[PDB]
Amino acid sequence: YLVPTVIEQSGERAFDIYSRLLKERIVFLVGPVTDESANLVVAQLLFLESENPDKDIFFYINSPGGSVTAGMSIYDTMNFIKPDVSTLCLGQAASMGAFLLSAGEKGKRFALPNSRIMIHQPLISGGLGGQASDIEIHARELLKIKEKLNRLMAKHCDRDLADLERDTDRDNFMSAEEAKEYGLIDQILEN
Amino acid sequence: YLVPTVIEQSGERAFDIYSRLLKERIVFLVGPVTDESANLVVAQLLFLESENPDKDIFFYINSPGGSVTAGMSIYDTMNFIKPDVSTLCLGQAASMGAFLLSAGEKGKRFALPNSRIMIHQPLISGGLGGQASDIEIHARELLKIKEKLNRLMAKHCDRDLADLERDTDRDNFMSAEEAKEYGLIDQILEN
Amino acid sequence: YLVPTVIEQSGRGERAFDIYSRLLKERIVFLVGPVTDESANLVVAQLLFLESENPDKDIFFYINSPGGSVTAGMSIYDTMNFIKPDVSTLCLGQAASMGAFLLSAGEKGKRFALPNSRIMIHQPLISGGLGGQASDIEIHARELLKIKEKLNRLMAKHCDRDLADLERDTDRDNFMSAEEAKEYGLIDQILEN
Amino acid sequence: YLVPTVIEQSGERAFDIYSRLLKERIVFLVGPVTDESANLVVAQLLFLESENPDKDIFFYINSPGGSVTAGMSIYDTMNFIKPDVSTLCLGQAASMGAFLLSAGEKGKRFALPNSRIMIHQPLISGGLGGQASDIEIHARELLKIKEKLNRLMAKHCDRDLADLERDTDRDNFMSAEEAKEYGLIDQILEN
Amino acid sequence: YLVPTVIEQSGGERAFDIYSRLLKERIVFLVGPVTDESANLVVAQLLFLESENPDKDIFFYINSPGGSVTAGMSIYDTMNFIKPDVSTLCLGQAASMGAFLLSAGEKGKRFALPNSRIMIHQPLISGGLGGQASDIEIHARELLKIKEKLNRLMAKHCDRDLADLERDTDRDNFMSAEEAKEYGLIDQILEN
Amino acid sequence: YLVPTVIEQSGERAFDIYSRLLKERIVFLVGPVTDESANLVVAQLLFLESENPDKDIFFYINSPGGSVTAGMSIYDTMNFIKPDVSTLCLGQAASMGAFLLSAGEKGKRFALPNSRIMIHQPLISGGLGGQASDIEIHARELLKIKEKLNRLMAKHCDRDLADLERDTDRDNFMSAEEAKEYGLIDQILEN
Amino acid sequence: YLVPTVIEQSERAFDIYSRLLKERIVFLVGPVTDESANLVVAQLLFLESENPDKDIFFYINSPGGSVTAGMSIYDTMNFIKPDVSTLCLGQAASMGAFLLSAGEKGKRFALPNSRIMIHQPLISGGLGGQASDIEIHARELLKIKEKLNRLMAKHCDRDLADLERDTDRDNFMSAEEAKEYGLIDQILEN
Amino acid sequence: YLVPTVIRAFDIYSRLLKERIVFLVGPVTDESANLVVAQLLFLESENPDKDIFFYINSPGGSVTAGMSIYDTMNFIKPDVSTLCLGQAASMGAFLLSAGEKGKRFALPNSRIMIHQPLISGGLGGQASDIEIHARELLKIKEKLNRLMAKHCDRDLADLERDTDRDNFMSAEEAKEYGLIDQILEN
Amino acid sequence: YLVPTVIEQSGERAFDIYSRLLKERIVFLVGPVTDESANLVVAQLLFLESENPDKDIFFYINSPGGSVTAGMSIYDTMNFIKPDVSTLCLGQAASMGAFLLSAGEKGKRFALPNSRIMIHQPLISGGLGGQASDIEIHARELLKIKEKLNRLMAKHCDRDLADLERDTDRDNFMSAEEAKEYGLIDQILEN
Amino acid sequence: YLVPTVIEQSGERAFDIYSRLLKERIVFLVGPVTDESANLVVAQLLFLESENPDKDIFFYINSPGGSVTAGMSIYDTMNFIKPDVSTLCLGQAASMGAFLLSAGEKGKRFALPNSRIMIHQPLISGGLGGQASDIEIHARELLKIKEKLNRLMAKHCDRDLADLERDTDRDNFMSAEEAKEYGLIDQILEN
Repeated sequence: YLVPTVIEQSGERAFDIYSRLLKERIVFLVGPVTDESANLVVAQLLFLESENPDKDIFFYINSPGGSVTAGMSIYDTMNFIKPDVSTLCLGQAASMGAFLLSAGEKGKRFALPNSRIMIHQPLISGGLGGQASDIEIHARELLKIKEKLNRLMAKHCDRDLADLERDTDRDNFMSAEEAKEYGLIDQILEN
Repeated sequence: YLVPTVIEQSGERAFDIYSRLLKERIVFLVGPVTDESANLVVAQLLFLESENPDKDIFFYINSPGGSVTAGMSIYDTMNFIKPDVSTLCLGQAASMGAFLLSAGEKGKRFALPNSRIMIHQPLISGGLGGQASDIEIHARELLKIKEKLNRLMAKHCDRDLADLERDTDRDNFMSAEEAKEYGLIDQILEN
Repeated sequence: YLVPTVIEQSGRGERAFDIYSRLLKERIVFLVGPVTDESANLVVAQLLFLESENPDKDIFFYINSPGGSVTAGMSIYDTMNFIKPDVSTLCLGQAASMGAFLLSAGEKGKRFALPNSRIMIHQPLISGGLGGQASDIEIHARELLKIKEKLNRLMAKHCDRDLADLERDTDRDNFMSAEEAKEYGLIDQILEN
Repeated sequence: YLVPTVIEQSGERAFDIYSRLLKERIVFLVGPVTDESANLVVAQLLFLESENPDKDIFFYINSPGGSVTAGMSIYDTMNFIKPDVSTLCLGQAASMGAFLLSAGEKGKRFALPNSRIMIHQPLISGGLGGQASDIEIHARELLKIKEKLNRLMAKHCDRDLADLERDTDRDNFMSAEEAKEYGLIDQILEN
Repeated sequence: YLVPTVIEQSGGERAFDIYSRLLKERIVFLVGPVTDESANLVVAQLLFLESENPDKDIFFYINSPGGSVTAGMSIYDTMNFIKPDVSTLCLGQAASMGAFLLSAGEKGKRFALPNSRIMIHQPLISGGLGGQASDIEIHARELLKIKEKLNRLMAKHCDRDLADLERDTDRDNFMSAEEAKEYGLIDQILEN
Repeated sequence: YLVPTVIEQSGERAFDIYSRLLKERIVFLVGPVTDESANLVVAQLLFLESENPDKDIFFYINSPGGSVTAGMSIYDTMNFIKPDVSTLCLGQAASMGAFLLSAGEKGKRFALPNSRIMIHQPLISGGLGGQASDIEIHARELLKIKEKLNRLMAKHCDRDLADLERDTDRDNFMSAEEAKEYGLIDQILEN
Repeated sequence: YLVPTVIEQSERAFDIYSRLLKERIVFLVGPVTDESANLVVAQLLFLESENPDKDIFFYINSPGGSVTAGMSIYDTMNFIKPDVSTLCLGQAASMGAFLLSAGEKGKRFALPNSRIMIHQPLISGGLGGQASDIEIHARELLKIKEKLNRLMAKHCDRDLADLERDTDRDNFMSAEEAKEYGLIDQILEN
Repeated sequence: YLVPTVIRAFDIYSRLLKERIVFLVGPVTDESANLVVAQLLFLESENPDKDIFFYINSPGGSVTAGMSIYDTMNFIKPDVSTLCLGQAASMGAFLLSAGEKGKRFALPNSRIMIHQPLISGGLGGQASDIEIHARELLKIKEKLNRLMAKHCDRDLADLERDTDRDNFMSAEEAKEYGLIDQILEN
Repeated sequence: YLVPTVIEQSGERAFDIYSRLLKERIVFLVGPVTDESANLVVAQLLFLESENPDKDIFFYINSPGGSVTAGMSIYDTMNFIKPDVSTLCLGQAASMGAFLLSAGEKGKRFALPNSRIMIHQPLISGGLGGQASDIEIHARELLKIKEKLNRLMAKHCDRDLADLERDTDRDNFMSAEEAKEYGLIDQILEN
Repeated sequence: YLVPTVIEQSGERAFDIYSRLLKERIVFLVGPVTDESANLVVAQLLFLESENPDKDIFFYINSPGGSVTAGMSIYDTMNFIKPDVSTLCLGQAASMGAFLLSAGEKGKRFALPNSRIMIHQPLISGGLGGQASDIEIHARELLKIKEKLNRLMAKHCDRDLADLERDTDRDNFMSAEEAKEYGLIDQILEN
């Protein structure tokens, strides 16, 4: 894709439109969460903290999910850095995208009216081949991740761990209103 | 493709021709609607609101359709931002392209005389594999999307939900005149 | 594979069979591997043939199958229930999915499993793809749910259990030993010697 | 697959089990309807008429559908030959399989209790490439086939053509009881 | 596919595959595409049947989408050469060379079943047209000669003008059994 | 390909050679007509109108054809914008390329002496799969497009619709002289 | 394909091609390959043994094939004592036309709508390797080209110069044109 | 392969079946396992008292397929003697050890390998599905070690150590371990 | 490939080496003639005419051939523009490359001593599939192109059309001396 | 690969390292000889002649061979331009690479001590398919090229044509010392 160039008035500085929005403390997570796309989010979050530790960071999420470890690098960076990270769901926040949406600062988690939010237990975090001993190890690691994600989700949503265990058993699709009632987001934007 | 470079008189500034048209508040949606192409539209819509919240934005659509969630990120951005988003159909506006065309500000939805506008119920928003329980969930989510799109279309067109349910059952191709009579567009441009 | 040839002794002469035709002569029908239109129709052809050879004698239906098509399995199932002779079922190796269904479909009191066999029951997967328009996907989703309910209902009947029990237990792949299948109600006895 | 061999008592004659059942006037249509599988059915129907024109022929159907022209070769052979062709649905009779099921002699069309019968308008009878003139021709031929199949179905079922046009619009799945009520079969066998 | 075996009663018993049994009754099937191999089997059967009985009719059952022109012409010339009349019957479909061979049956003995589909059209590629413009010219000329030959023989079969077949074979011309009868491709439509 | 850089004397400005020719109001349509290549032509046509609404735009066409909807986006832009769009055929103008050639301002449609111009009815505007009902819809849409293109061609050429229907039935190749006599172009350039 | 079985009264059950071989009919159908050519040779040798005096009927429906494979048939036809009559069904192209013309003079036939095509050979094998290897293979192909034109000219009672012109590019002939050319002697009708 | 005919005319494997010799050659599949079962059933009837000779040259295969053989061997009345030719690995070693105690043989240069099972089927889907398949694989692992330990007259703890990774044994080591009873020479 | 950068003394201007040679009025046609490579030649020829209509343009050809329509866009541009286009054969000028070589201004067509020039009738200008009617049309168009190319070649070479028809029947390879004697080039350069 | 950037002291000018070495009149031929890689060498040779017709050009060769026509474009350019072209073998000079090495100015052809020089008759200059008449033509053209290359090699090496015909029959590998004794190079560099 061709990324448009925009001019900032200050003299003038030419930006690509995403660098221009980063200047406004807007970080996008678009598409699958990968090591590379997650590390760019982390780099942007770290950079924005240095620019101004007190101002909010706006983390716009339009993602079907992705790697758990990659999503956790974002998650821990969001919680670590001093400035509040506000999260906004555009289009969809599914799987780790929903996790990172719910991970925003409480009171500053938003969704657009027709966005779709989906929460579910993790799938393969990696293949389970090799010997039964190797398969046992990877099955145990996946269960620990499953419990960790449900526990952190339950914390984000102010719900019991038992509720998240039921609700993430199979793909649980929610409207913005249902996500608000559930506790994944705080507000729904209109204008 | 090689994107031409044009010179803006002000000193001089060299733009690619799409960045030059963005300076005139023209945003293009060309080809399939994807997370990446939809997020560029959103980034441009957000940027243009900041530049001037009062001036109209011109959203030129030549698209066969694409992802619903990606199209909804555009749709909610169009409705959220203060400036009116005028929509123009070039070549075709099909599926989510027709939805976004109809989503323009009422009275400012345009089509060119020989453009083709097609509305239809959604197809797979994602595969339906796994167990019958998973297939049930995805079938239910697709039906909710189907109803949401028909409901929003009916609102755009000032028609009954029952009319959109009939008319989107199978691919419904319309000339610019038929789209105007239907309520998808307001005017047809000639000169 | 090369299927061995065996000689059946009759009066002053010998008939040469492949070993599976020889076992069919003893009223043994094998369902081995996936259930397909072709493998299911051979079972049906054998069941029909055996009923006529002797409507009163039991038929022995040996099952070693991971599952397969529901409609193909239902052609066997309805043939088993229709024909006059009792169809005894035996699980060798495994009876999974429609293989477990056909195992449980044997004549009550004559459903067997070998001691180390594995029996697995679960809700059906795709009976066919769900593409096309949302209207087509709705239709296929509804048909799959009707099949799901039909299979759980027939399973519950076979096992003398409540439909609610089969709905829980077939939600995800439910693996059972021969003893667990006997306690569940899928089989009646476990053979040893 | 290995087709078992069975011995007929008469001296003795060794048959494959399908030739043995043909001796009992049982003809199987299993799997897709193709030129080759349809011509075997025709060859068997012809052969059985010569053996005994007065005795019924039993046509066992377990088929997802197939070619219309191939199915029509069976259909016309069934109607032409003197002996009644009784039809039985095993597992499924879908598309042309349902057509041939309904084409059995009225009063002798059977289904097993858990069989599945599906009727629908035809899909591509052949690709529609080439020039718009060629596409027009193939579209017209497909519509003529569509009307012919609905008309013959309506005749088989003692229903109005308008009913079959509604009901074959999209895949219409029926239980044996629903097929009996519809008019596709006459009886449901149990024992 | 498994081809069933049937038993013929005679003076003893003989076991046939069902197609060899029908050949014994002078029924020759052309099913599926016309290829060198499928066409040569038809020719071998036509030659064999002439020798068995030169006076009795041969019944040539056609269910074919078309195929090679040269392969179809080997059948066509064999049909016309051998003494016994070759009656033709359309089952399912007779398209392209299948329709040609259907129309090539003995006049008065060309049949179709009521719901059969008969399609006539000009030939497509009889072979690729690559190489040099000189080679392409040659193959284009050969294809046009074949086109004219097929329309001329069709017009003869149908008792129509060559000009009519040239119009009607320009694009795929689908006909019901009734339309094929009116056109002149078949003589009768069977019902019972 | 490496696109040469040329220097414009004014100070100096370095252009790629196509941006340099755009500065002279020359727009190229080279190769297949796609959404992307058509939208660049539209962007250039819109840009040139803004630069000078009165001066002619020179639209150089060397194209085998392409998408109808993409070509129609160019076509409607050509007719909409105030400045005359002169069209020149280089090498070939086939299918939608011939349509856009004939769409130039009457009296300003040119071809080079050895160019090749080919007009024909459209092929598939999209596949015709699915159910016979879907195939009927797409066949009807293709016929409407066929009629629309012949009608607009007949208007461009000052011919009867009946003439274009004959002449576009199969690929109709024309020399520049034959295209001039037909009415697709007005003049043939030599020097 | 399923090859029908027929019963010969004498009973003996044959596949229909073995039944026609009993009548001294040998088929060459499809491409000429080492395997299909060797079956023709085996049948020609067998038939000479059964009766050295009776004609053999060699039915040809072939687009062409290998030259060496076709030459094994050709030399067998010329060697064995009984005349080999040749008939063109459908088509006789390339080596198929060569073998058609190779039939006994006066006994080369074609059916009325058959197509006969003669042309210079294409690659008898690839020409890779070094320029020295390419030179060798080019020379061998030219020798084959000359040999085929020379034998064709002999079959047709024409000058070598005529075959060199006429085989330059694919030369398609009707049965009548092949008869006038000299590839066949008669055209059968009934 | 062309299977020789020996003199009624038998193929050489049907001829050896007449001598109560059943071959398991190559991978254990549903189809190859069911032929062994069909042959074992057939031989029991031809003579319930005479030994059956089960010649094994197999790298392993499906557990469920191997268990159909295993249960048939234990069920039928006649003793099933087992002989290792070339190799008996994985389920092939299991079926070798499953022969009648005192009648399990190996040829001198044969190779016998025992190991825990690998995937009995893929582990995709949701973590809940992966948990189920991991549990089923562990139950199979324990069942195989338990039956192996019974065959070998060893503790379950010994088989759990020794099957952790591919454990290759000579015929002598397999005899000392308890997988076979004797080694044939002449 | 990495295209070297060279510095022009004037201040200094950095060019890629091909843009530097374009500044000297040298246009390269290297490799196959395609719509894209032909349009760059046309763009360069048009540009150079504007820079100086009187000075010669040097068109260096090292090409195996390519599309006829693409080559004709170059050919007509060469003949149209006022400045003489001198042509030089480097390595090879085959098929349309030989045509464009011979198309240079008479007296200014050059070849290097060990260059190879090959002339031949065209091959497929496009596939010949579809119906015999479509194949007839494409065969006729190819023959018209064949005659046009031989006629223009004969004009370039001052030979009879009959000579070019013989000589282009099969690939006709010529040394620079043979091409000079034939009439394809005027001179052979040495130093 | 990332091509390093180096700074030239003059103010400062940043070059990629190959453009920097071109400034020193060093032209590299690395890897296979293709139309594109050969034309860059030609462009560089032409450029360097213009910069200084009298100074030597250093042509560094590390090439396994390639196209003959492409190599001949270099060869004729080397011989045409006024400045001597010195050639140096690095790593290897095989096939046309050895030809171009031997083509350097007599007395200025160099090789590094452990370089490998291989001479051989050409392979396929293009495939030999089609008809025996086409194969004859291509075989004749290949033989003419073979003779031309041996003749030019013999001239370069001051040997008889008969010697090169023997020695190029099969791949003839030479050390730098053997190439010097043969006559392919004049000197071997050490320090």
